[PDB]
Amino acid sequence: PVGGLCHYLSPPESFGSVLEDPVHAVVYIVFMLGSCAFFSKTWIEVSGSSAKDVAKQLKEQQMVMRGHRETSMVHELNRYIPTAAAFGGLCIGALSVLADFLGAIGSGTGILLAVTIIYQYFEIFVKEQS
Amino acid sequence: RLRRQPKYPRKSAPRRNKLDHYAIIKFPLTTESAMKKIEDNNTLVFIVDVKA
Repeated sequence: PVGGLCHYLSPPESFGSVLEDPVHAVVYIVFMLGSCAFFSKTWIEVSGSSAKDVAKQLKEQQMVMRGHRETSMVHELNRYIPTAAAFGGLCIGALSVLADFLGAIGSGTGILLAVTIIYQYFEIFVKEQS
Repeated sequence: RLRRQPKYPRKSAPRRNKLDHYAIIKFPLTTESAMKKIEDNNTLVFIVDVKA
């Protein structure tokens, strides 16, 4: 909705900075950051990448912590896995807000998808070259 | 009985202390029991020098 359309919810768009009522601009980033962490936190619960599932993968591969039992795998994973998804989703959402506000190429959003995937195949590229 | 008044020290310099603070704590123990002590007893588990 950029013209002749309902403007209740809309991403900010302007050269430099646009500010008439912050009750619209600051709310957009709040809903964007919260949703991203909400989406990231729920994805691991369904994609089989939570702390509980990772330990089952490591148990299957016969990998253990140095001085912990098998049951303590989950607890050490829970120290980082659940909070990394919540904070990682928040950070990647914040990068989109920074990308959108700065007005980069690609209108900010979408380049985060591009930079990650090109990095995703980078790990293949480096390991296939000794 | 006189107190000693040496004409020269038998050692040129005092021996440097080698059990300093960095030599006292080698590394922290990171095990399940150590983590229990950290999160429940408010206790840090370290491996230290024997003479300390």
